[PDB]
Amino acid sequence: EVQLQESGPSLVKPSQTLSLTCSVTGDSVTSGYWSWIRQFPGNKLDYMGYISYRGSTYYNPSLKSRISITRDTSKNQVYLQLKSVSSEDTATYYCTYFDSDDYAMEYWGQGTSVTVSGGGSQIVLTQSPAIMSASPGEKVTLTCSASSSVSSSHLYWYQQKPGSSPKLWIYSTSNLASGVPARFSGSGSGTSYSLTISSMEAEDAASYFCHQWSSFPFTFGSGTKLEIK
Ligand SMILES: CN[C@@H](C)Cc1ccccc1
Repeated sequence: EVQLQESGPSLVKPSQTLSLTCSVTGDSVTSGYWSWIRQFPGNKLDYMGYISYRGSTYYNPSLKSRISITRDTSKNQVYLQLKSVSSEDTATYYCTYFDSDDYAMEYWGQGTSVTVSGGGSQIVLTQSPAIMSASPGEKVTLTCSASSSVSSSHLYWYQQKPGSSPKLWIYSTSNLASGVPARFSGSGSGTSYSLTISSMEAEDAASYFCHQWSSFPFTFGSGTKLEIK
């Protein structure tokens, strides 16, 4: 019901400015946040910042002073500007929409790839093993250990398959999002969380990322790639 689409140059020279546009289409909204999230090669996700429905912004401390997120509401667009890029800014950039009156839904654009030729603190989310293979029919358990405590309402899981964006999979530790087979489950508390498939199917092979938005900047685990034997 909200579609999102990112565009801008696929290549940028060091020290230049990167400018992307997120085109919002679909139903009108009365609240929420448009966030820019990027994914590095090797798949680490990085929360950049948001602009709210009231035009309030939050920027990852790591980017502050380089980043700005703006809106052209007449054009239903949201913009990202990041100045003084380096090869460290090479990634696929996604814009996303979320409304905290509803924890169960989050919308992601298709994502656009960009290649380049503060002071703060963050919760680190650890997912081990990085890669795992299971046979069809096995009960599978993936874990997420947070370096500091996280509210269980704000611990979330995402599935992603090659060539496509992360999809909201579990929200608030244990609730399956729309689209998710009920063979999935999640539990945990404090700094220790797990996702479970009662019975592994071929379609479950994918990367899974955990995510907390209990503390600012929100962070993602580096994922477990789940393969089929
Ligand atoms: C659950 N994923 C979070 C990034 C959604 C979000 C965005 C902005 C503000 C609050 C919450």
